[PDB]
Amino acid sequence: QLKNQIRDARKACADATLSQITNNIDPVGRIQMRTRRTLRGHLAKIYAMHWGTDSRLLVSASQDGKLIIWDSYTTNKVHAIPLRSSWVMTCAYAPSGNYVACGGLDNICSIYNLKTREGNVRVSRELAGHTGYLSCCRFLDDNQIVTSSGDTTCALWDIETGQQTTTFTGHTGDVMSLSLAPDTRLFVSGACDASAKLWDVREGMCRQTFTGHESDINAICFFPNGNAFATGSDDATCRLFDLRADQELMTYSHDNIICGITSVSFSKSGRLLLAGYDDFNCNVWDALKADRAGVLAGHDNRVSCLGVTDDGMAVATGSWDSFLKIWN
Amino acid sequence: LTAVVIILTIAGNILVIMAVSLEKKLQNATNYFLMSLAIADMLLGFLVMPVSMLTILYGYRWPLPSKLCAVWIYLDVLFSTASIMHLCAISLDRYVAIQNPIHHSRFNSRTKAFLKIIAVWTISVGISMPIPVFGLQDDSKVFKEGSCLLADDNFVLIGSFVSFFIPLTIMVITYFLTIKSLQQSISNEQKACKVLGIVFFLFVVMWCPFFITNIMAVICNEDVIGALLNVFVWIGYLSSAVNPLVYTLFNKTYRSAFSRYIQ
Amino acid sequence: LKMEANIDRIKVSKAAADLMAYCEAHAKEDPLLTPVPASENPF
Amino acid sequence: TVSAEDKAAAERSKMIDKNLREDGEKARRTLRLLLLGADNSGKSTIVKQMRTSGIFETKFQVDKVNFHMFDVGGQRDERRKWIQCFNDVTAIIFVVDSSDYNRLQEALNDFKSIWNNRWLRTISVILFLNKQDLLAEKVLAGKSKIEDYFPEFARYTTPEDATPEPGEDPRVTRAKYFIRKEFVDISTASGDGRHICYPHFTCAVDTENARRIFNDCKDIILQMNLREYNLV
Amino acid sequence: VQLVESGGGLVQPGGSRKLSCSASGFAFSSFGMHVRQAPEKGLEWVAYISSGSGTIYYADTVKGRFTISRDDPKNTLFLQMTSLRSEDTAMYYCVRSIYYYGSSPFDFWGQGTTLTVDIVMTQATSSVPVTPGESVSISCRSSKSLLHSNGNTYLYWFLQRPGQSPQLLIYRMSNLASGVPDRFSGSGSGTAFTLTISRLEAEDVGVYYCMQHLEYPLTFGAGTKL
Ligand SMILES: CCN(CC)C(=O)[C@@H]1C=C2c3cccc4[nH]c(Br)c(c34)C[C@H]2N(C)C1
Repeated sequence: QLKNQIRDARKACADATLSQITNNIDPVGRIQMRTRRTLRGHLAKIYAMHWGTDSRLLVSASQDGKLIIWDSYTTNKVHAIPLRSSWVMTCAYAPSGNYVACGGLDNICSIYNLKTREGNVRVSRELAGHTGYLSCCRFLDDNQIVTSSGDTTCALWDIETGQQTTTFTGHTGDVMSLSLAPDTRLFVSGACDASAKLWDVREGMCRQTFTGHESDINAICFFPNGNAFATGSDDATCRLFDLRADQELMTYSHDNIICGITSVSFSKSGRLLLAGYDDFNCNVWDALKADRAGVLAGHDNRVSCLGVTDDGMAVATGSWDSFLKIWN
Repeated sequence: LTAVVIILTIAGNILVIMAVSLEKKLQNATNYFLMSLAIADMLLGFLVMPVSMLTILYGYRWPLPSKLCAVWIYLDVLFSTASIMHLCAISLDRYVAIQNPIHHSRFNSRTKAFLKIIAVWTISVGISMPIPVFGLQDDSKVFKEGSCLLADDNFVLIGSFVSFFIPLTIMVITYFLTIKSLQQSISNEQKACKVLGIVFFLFVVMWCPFFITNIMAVICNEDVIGALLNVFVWIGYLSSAVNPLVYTLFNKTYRSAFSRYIQ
Repeated sequence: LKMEANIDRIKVSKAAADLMAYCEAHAKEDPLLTPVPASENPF
Repeated sequence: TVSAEDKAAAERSKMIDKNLREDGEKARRTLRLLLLGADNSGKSTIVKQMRTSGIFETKFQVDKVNFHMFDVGGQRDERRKWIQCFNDVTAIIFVVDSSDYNRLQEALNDFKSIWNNRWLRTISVILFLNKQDLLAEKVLAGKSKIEDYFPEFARYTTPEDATPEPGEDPRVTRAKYFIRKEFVDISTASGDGRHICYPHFTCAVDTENARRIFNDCKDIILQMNLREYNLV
Repeated sequence: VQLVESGGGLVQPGGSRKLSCSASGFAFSSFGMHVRQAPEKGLEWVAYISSGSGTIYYADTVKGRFTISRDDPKNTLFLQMTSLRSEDTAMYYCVRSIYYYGSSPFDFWGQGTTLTVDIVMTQATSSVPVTPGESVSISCRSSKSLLHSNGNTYLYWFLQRPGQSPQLLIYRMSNLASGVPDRFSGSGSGTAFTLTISRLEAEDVGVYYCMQHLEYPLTFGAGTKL
């Protein structure tokens, strides 16, 4: 009965569509972007990547058992970190740049101290307590991290003590992705049950649940302002969710594409939504009109990860063919 | 009839050039050695065969300058040798791949492919290294009564023994060892034996008569031998025209590529 | 799901207006939407 | 124009790339196998002569080849997410319990699920039908009937070409090749030539399964080579 | 993290002497190693050995007779000197350096051993007497601009307390060294480089050396004693 009342409020809320509100705006038209660089030296599939805050540096993880940080401008490998386990579904760079984190099927998040005396990378803190594989790790601050897991629970940790300060438990399936808000006070999770939840880190309870997806939502990202997020699914449709309105405004779908979205990312302005597909091509969507503007196809294998640089300069996409390529 | 062979050569070689250079699924170490073989037969189909057709059309008298006879024969011993050692290396690699598959896959790399290409082209250049430096400055290897035919018994016999017959016996030993080694998977092995037999007997049937009659023309009624040589050289050229096809058409992806690029 | 139901909601027109305002205001700053000059690009 | 510090950084990067290439060549030598079996199938006891909550790993080498065996013991019933990672494996060792007739249909459906998976399409499966001794004991007791669980067994005749082992009852043979025929009948229509299945009958107390895995791995690599050299 | 050294003493001219630097406490293979000091002069660069010994440079005044080799399993590097002269008396410092994006080379220095027998970098070499709590500014000039096109400016400031090997204060003129108090601050434009200190206090009186790193050979400053 409560669910019916909740659905009734959403229906009355929507007076107009984002398409019709948007329709009196100039199209972006056609945008073309060419691969400025390609980063060799990965011997196996690239599962995930994350840009640094400075945006010169990025970290990428692979099945080969190596977590290697790059200098993007010069294409030079800054560090090379032997990984104890070849299974790694995620990597994360701290906002300050001192730490880089790694998570995988071994049920542990490993925190690596990049900057230290003796000039080698060592494991500052190994985090344990999750029953399922860690799908995504993201740093709130240097001292605290949040990890999304396949056991249907997201957790917030503190790195010094190594114990879960809070646990987030409202999902019914594996949590595939986690995306932190710009203000850090709240985050949004995407999970295989096809519902996206808005969590609050301080209170440890779900504020909102959005369910406009038929299939699992693989990847999820915040709009830059922080009042909206976008999801990516095996449905081959990307859906733009709004927090304050509490309903989905827009859906991005085309009849040609039928493959799942591996990764979603937003431009700094928020006009362009970049989506990475299993069909070996990343499609640039005008987020406000749901009209395709271009394709970024230079990968033989699937594009596992996509990331937009903090200064907005670049887009770096890692793919299963082990080559990672900036697209300025 | 002669003009058909040149066109078939250029088309069948450009097809594999485009199929390897513009198809992601076929970018492999073996396909690059096939690419090198295709390049060799491609050059043979343009730098030699038109000139041979010119010689047949005009006759023994040759309108091109006498100084150019030495290098045009040098290209024959260069490109045809290169193709022959390409086939020999392909057969050896197939034997290593079928007899010891785990170790081949362990040793399989692009470095091995480049080493193979360098070795076969070095051997081909070395075998044909006497002819230009012994033929440009005299009539020894270049001319015989205005024919522009290789007329050096020291190089005709010894050269063929290293260029063709050592590769030939290597290929026969390789074929016998492989077919003695392949004895849902059973049907695949039978098809592999079929392809190996077809390819080996094509090469033998198409190159063996030329060198046998060439040796007989020197050791040994030569008027008929001259005509038989003049036909079997063109049979040998038709072999280089055909080789890109039989080595690739059996693969499904190559067949689809040829079907699509011909449209 | 009473807590989820008992949440303040605002008009879809207003929310889309906020999104459109942000996209229009910050359009000039982003390098992708308007291609940067070649000299200015670090890559 | 590169600074002295930038030249030193490039030298560091080249040394790092050298060490990475060395580790990659070390990694290419080993062969990798994914083990996927239900409980009671004795999946742990497939290999015993020679031998981390998410993954339990056992490494065995026979005859100068290193085999890397991966078993996932820290996941729920549904496996579709972590299965995507294991796409580069040489072969899959799928274990099914022949003795437990109630769970055999579940094993059959699991075989359909693994065989028809999109990521595990090209990978071949080395099937091990475990506990043949227990199956023989059950049919010797005779109370259990395979016909009641599957109607087709009630009218079945053993193939003439198959050679029985010494001391093997014809109805024991009938049941064994019946279960094998069901699994291989799933295997047949789905493959299309890209991969194949290697049905193997494995007692619980069997001295060598490493020799069987090695032979099927050689066959997989040999067929991959025959496909790569454009022979097939 | 230590860098002990051995060898020294009286040596006749034209002889030979092997000086060894045994590192113990850090990953010796990842650090490119390098410096001497006359009895009454500033620091003078000598040589350099890269990671894996893939690159070597020497000062022109010691070219052709100085050799360096490093025993990575032993965690030690040496300096082989031949044909010594009266002007080679100095105290040799074993200095580490690691080169990547955001690194801090010359961070740690050796103890030093007494041995007895281009970009021109200018320092005023005159420093007002130390006053606690009063700001002090030390300026070092350069012959050519040290700001490379990539945007990094290659200046390093080193402080030598009396009786202690010099310590890195600032790397690249704007980035503070690790473990040093925040009061030190460096700034300046091209060819006009300054180091500013606020809240001066004890345990800071020493010689301030300005070093360049745009290109070899590395030329130090004359030094400004407080
Ligand atoms: C110039 C045309 N010509 C006159 C009829 C020839 O005889 C040419 C001479 C040849 C020759 C001679 C000696 C040793 C050799 N090894 C290889 Br392989 C060849 C060769 C190739 C062979 N080619 C096909 C014909």
